[PDB]
Amino acid sequence: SPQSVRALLERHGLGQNFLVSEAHLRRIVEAARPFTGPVFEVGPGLGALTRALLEAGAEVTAIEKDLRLRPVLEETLSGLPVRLVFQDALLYPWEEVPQGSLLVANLPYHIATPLVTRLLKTGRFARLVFLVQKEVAERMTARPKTPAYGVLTLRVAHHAVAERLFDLPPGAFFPPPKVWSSLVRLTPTGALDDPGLFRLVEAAFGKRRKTLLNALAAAGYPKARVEEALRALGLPPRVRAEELDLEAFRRLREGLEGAV
Repeated sequence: SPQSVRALLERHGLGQNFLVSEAHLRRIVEAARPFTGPVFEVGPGLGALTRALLEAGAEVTAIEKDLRLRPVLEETLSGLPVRLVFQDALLYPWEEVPQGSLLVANLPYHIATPLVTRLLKTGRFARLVFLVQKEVAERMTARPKTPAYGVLTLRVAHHAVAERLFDLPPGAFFPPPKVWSSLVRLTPTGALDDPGLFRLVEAAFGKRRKTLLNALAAAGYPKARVEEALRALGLPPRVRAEELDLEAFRRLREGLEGAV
């Protein structure tokens, strides 16, 4: 099986960490069920997760930037009808997928946050299940008042219910990577962007060493108006941004309406 991987590669001529362990595949696919809409996978690689998905009866469009893997993917998915697209993941037209679609994917570190933020803002998906480097998972699912908490945690919570389901070790892949990976499931609520809310949240976390009062003041918020907003909401004068959950940021936004 690691030899089978190596032979496959050598057969076709061939830089990445391919997700390969059949046992871990079960759980990702299970995590994605039910398949109530079509499924989009980024980075099929050798096609191992694509295979498990197709055999589970998902209808899969797999989007692969490396055309050199087309023969590989053809060989590995034979018997299974799939749509293969060769395109950069962030340039694929995500705003055009069927409403109700799912993402199920092993995501490269560099693409994961931009791609998930983009998909959440479309408001178009039923469910996003993906593997990501653990530290990216912790931000997406962080608790207030921990170092992984920040804008990204609040972006995800605004759009979706977020779960970190389990970690996967390097032996899940070949070659094995030098990081822990995590399987995240996000379940969109149907909430779309709130650009005004996210201007406030970005400013709040802008000056990470200050009270929220003084970080907002440094972003241009009129200072006495912020002291008033915080005290009417019953917050400590010296409260920090990482202490506010999404509800508190909403209530703060309403109290600062027009500030601007």
